[PDB]
Amino acid sequence: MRECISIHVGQAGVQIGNACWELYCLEHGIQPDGQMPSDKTIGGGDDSFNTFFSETGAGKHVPRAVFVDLEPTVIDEVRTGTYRQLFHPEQLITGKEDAANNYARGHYTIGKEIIDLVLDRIRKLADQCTGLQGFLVFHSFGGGTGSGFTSLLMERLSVDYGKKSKLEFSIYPAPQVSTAVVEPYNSILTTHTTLEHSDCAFMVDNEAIYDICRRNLDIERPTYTNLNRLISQIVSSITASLRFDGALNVDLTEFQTNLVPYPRIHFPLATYAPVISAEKAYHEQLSVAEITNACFEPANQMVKCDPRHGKYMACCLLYRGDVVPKDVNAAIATIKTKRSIQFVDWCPTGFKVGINYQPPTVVPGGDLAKVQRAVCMLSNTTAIAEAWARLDHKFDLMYAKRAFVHWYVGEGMEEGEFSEAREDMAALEKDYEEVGV
Amino acid sequence: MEVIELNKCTSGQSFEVILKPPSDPSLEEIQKKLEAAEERRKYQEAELLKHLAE
Amino acid sequence: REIVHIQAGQCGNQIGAKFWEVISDEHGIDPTGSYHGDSDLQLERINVYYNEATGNKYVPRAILVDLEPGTMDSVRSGPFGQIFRPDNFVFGQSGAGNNWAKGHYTEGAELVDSVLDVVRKESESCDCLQGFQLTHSLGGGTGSGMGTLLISKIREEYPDRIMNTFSVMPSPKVSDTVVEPYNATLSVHQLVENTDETYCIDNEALYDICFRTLKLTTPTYGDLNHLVSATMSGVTTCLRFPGQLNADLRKLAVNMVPFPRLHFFMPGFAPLTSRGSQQYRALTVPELTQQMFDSKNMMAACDPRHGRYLTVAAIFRGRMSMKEVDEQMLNVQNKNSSYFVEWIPNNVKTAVCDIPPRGLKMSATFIGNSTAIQELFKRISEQFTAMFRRKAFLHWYTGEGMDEMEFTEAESNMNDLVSEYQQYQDA
Amino acid sequence: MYTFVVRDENSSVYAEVSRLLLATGQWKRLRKDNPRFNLMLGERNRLPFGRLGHEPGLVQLVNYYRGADKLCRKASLVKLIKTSPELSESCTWFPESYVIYPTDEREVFLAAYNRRREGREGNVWIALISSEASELLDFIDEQGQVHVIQKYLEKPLLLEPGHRKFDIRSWVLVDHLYNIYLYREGVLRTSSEPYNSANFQDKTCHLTNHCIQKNYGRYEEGNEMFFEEFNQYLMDALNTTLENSILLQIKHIIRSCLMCIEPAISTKHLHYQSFQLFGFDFMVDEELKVWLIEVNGAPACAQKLYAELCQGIVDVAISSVFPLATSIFIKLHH
Ligand SMILES: Nc1nc2c(ncn2[C@@H]2O[C@H](COP(=O)(O)OP(=O)(O)OP(=O)(O)O)[C@@H](O)[C@H]2O)c(=O)[nH]1
Ligand SMILES: Nc1ncnc2c1ncn2[C@@H]1O[C@H](COP(=O)(O)OP(=O)(O)CP(=O)(O)O)[C@@H](O)[C@H]1O
Ligand SMILES: Nc1nc2c(ncn2[C@@H]2O[C@H](COP(=O)(O)OP(=O)(O)O)[C@@H](O)[C@H]2O)c(=O)[nH]1
Ligand SMILES: COC(=O)Nc1nc2ccc(C(=O)c3cccs3)cc2[nH]1
Ligand SMILES: [Ca+2]
Ligand SMILES: [Mg+2]
Ligand SMILES: [Mg+2]
Repeated sequence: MRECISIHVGQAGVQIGNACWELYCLEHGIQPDGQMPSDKTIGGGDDSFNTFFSETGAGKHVPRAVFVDLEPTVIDEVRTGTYRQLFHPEQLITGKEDAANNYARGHYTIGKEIIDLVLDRIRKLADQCTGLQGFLVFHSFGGGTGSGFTSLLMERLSVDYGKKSKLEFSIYPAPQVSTAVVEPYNSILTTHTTLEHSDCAFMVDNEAIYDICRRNLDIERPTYTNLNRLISQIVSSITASLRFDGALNVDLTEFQTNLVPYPRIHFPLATYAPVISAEKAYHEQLSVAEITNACFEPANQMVKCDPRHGKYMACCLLYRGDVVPKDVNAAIATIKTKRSIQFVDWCPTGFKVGINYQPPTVVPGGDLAKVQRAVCMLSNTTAIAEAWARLDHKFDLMYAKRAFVHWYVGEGMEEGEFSEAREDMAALEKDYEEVGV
Repeated sequence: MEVIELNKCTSGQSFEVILKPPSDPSLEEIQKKLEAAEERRKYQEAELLKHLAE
Repeated sequence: REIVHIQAGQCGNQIGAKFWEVISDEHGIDPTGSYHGDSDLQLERINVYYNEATGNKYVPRAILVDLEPGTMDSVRSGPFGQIFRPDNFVFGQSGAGNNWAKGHYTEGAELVDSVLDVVRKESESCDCLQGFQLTHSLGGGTGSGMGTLLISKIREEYPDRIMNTFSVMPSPKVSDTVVEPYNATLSVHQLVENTDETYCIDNEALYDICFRTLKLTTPTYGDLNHLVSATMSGVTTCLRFPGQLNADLRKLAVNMVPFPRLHFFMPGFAPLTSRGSQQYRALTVPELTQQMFDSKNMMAACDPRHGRYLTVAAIFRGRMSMKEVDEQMLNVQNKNSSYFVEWIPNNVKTAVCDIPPRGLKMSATFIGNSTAIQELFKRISEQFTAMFRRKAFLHWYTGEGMDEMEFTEAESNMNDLVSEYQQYQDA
Repeated sequence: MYTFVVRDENSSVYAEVSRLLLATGQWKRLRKDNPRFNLMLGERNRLPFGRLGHEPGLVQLVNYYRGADKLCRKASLVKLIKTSPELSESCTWFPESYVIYPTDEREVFLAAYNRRREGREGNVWIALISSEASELLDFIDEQGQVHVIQKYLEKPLLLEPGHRKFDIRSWVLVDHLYNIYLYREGVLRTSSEPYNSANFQDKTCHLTNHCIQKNYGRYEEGNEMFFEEFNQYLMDALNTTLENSILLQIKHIIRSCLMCIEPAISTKHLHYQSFQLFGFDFMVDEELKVWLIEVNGAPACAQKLYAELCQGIVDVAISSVFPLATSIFIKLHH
């Protein structure tokens, strides 16, 4: 067994981290106080769930996780939440005042004062690791902490842990649920600095999750709580192969191998189905074909875009529940003949399939109904470049007038870093297009 | 069409089906960037304090 | 996340007292300083503006400043007069005679250190001070002259702290002396340099609202200040109550201020209510939204159709459908998208608090960063020039050591501010 | 009051459309780069589809189908046809064509060129119009461009009097629900010169769009014969109607092309939606068999029909999405 350390940065990262660890506990039969009645090896062991949990002699299973925010409100809700006993104080790191949606403040000003402390608390987790794979890093693009401190953390992790893999779960900014206006700056800045330090990054657009919540969960005005429970389900689907017995995506390294042939283009599109309201008094359970076909509807993607007008480089199907290989292949054959699925010529047209017999666990009192089978598709399509196009355009609109730039310069950042970041993004969009058309 | 590398266990199974074959900065430089920005802040603050002194 | 409050001069102390009496009621604090409310929501962020006293009393983090004791004695004998920390009353005896020079250079200079001592004493008690706020007028001598002197010295001792002002602009309609354009012009340049937010509360607009809309035939300063305290309650709701928004002063300013000098806001409020006059039908969300964007609810007496919105913030209070809020807000913009700049994407932001103010089942506070605010400064500039052409009333200032050059400079950098607004209006 | 932007100033059709919208008083025009639009009359090159449908609370519609260029390019149409089971490759209404690149299916083309060299036939082709394979291939190699080699219809239907050649242009509107509407008014873009069988660089003789022709205006005003006249001619000269002899095939071809690419371009479940006006060009041989020549994604209209067509576009493509406070189209059912 090889361990994985989770790092949650800023408000978005922390609250999503909480939703995920809550879900993890329910899935592995771990109680809020850290006890796991089914774990017969008291005080240790190297089972698959031990990738994410370590054990105390008293029998408590604790998350290999560190929480970091430059302001205490959100992490304090972990300290006093229902899973307060799960973590120990040294996993929760808080600052005094936040980065105020300012990357430069997250990266340079405040980030410099706390980076050594964070790395120290991370080191203490790594010391209890017999064989560390690397890190899963959760954060927003838009926050000053989420963008600024994360990119600095990623740089140092590449230094202190050179051969370890680093994966991102990144919240892409959406105006519907944000009161910020400078997020296009922070996103481009943090993507430029982190790009070489990240092996695989799963982007989640709040716009997509928002509409999925409205359309399929019938929630009129989705809150962060609604958004995070759904996001945690997707994240769980992606990490389940690291926490359970299996042969697909059992290592962080395998995520790059299976999903990322070209290093810079390491942003796989996630699609999830089915999403069913728990208030839906009568639901006809969906078949393998129906949920697999739904993986090619844009309305179910974590980022709204059109894969028909792009090219695939890789594609994984991760099923949970009552699913057998025969019905998957039968579904794929029909979907192939009915849909536009184009691979790049230097890649085989195919699917790597993983099946876990345990159906998705839902949070009691949540919005999601229990289903007999669910699927998460991870596809590396060039169509996700539409998201960079949107972002870079908003960046260009503001930066031409140098709007809000003084806030960044005032924290010690140089104006040229804006243009350097934007040029790197310009290169990225062109990489996607060469591969894509 | 062709199902390969099928692996089974009690928790589930995995396989691969093919439809068709084909056709870093150092600690030194990091700490220098962080300290260059801190200087620019301290320079900007000194220009403000000098201005207020006037 | 403590905020330190400062009120300077007659106007500053009168709207300041009003502000503290309004939010004390919202937080359930009585004039003795004792909490008697029925919601924990009232106390969750009460430390932002209040200090906890042994014997569970809450003491406003407020510093009261004047160059004469007249108005501050009225405060101490006012409704909530006894709630303030007695040591935080800092006052001289000589007065300022509506003279910026007296407030900024002579009389105020003699008292300013004493004020800073109290500021420091209140700051050192703060776990993490997020910033300062100041209430004052620009047309007199103390609030205008000593207030900006104060702001300059606070920025010297706390260069990394947010400073926001609620500033009452002078108008011939509601006028005390003829030298108000002089004092205002001198003050505006100080504000351009040393504040992060300045809420431009125009006495002209406040008058017109009380008259044309609230149908008060002879409005007093008291009527005018009812609108101000109601607006200040709304502007700070975000900070005083839990909800969608938990930004500190800095984060709030970052998303509202695209250029450092253009931080003068047009505030607004809906529904517009005169004091005492109850009315029983609450507004529908389309009514709230349409009024808060209408010029008649603006408190800066500028026509927003004569400029363009750089950023807009709106806070809705009460029990209501935010989905309906979303639709009406995006109704207004998509209808009038020519009065919003197109190079700042999604520059119109909204938030809701469940707790309505006293007397209303729902309300909305408007905060517009419009280029139309240049009309306010052009107005002051014209009135400045009309007298300065003939060097009229200048002897009041030269007698305190000021030179004509300082006026010429003040005049020029306000004209720069005006032209700077014109630059982005045509972008 | 809805909003729209205009990003193609040289569109004859949508200049007319935008003015119709304004004259309703329920549509307001914004300028080019204002993202808060309901309707986008977009540019023809590099239209930013990826930025559509991401404005909260705004239904967005664009007058172009993303991906429809595979139908509206000559190199693409041949390949789209040739590789799609719904059409190809025994497709009876599309001329034998091949994809040729300058120094690909070059070897494939001459394998066909030979066998009715190698016995019986007309072997005239087009890109220039020639009968000699060699004369085309190094025409093609000093253009630079990628060209298409297509069998020349040596037996076209010829209008009398005049012994003239012609091509038929049909206008097809596809709405956001992928309804296929055929404009009841087509036009015959005729040749004013009599057709010359023997010599082929006559080109005034062999090429029929209303640019080259300007014997102009001899028979009909502007070398444009509309459907009422052409129908009357078919009745008088051939004892048949336009509907039976030609239009059934046209309707069949239009529906078949658009049904093929529907799954590739449909916006039924997208976050934005599309409609698009197409111009189908047909060719009729002497046995009243219809052939598809090409498809234009940015067609212009005939002058008399601008008022009717553009009004039709507003009614069923735009007002169907954004309503306001017997039909000129034939719906090709599927
Ligand atoms: N999905 C999701 N998005 C969130 C959540 N919280 C904040 N966001 C998004 O994150 C962006 C704002 O960044 P935050 O994470 O809140 O800020 P931060 O990382 O704490 O950084 P600073 O507050 O500036 O120091 C906005 O676009 C929000 O929509 C959350 O709980 N779930
Ligand atoms: N295979 C063929 N056989 C006979 N004639 C043909 C032909 N292909 C084209 N033509 C003639 O050559 C002319 C030019 O063809 P083409 O359609 O390529 O021009 P074009 O691209 O300008 C049409 P549009 O302007 O509507 O897009 C047509 O008008 C037709 O008369
Ligand atoms: N809105 C409002 N304006 C006032 C009030 N009192 C004075 N003013 C205005 O403030 C200016 C006079 O400044 P004042 O505060 O009296 O001078 P100071 O005491 O020396 O600071 C004039 O423009 C008055 O119209 C008040 O209570 N409310
Ligand atoms: C005392 O100083 C302030 O209150 N400044 C201040 N600046 C502000 C900017 C915005 C808001 C606000 O309520 C928002 C509503 C919707 C988006 S921001 C509130 C603010 N308050
Ligand atoms: Ca164990
Ligand atoms: Mg934060
Ligand atoms: Mg006075």
